Amino acid sequence: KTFKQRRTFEQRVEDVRLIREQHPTKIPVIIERYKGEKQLPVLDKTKFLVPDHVNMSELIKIIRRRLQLNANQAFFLLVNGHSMVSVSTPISEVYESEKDEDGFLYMVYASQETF
Ligand SMILES: COc1ccccc1-c1nnco1
Ligand SMILES: [Cl-]
Repeated sequence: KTFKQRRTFEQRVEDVRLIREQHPTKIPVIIERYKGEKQLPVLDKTKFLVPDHVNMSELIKIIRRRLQLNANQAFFLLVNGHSMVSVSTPISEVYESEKDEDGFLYMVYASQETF
């Protein structure tokens, strides 16, 4: 079902190196619904190219716009398995510290703060 399940470590590594070559200013982001989630819909896609200058605050707004949420629907975004320490961090900085060994930045969303 999940991205790591669908693609070999070889295939994920090679995709990230191609994005470097073809989208050199973009951060390669996997965004997945929490396997538990009941309230929020699933995204139309899995793999996002995020401009490397937006901070996490702007990425949360983007994703809430992609899910077409409304103001008082709750939405929580884990990065590399854990809560975000701060939303003001530029995604270029977040990438360099939170990226997986395959080169993707992994994110999971829920309506619950308890995942
Ligand atoms: C195979 O090399 C690449 C081609 C494209 C982008 C990155 C790399 C790379 N970086 N570290 C190892 O490979
Ligand atoms: Cl680019």
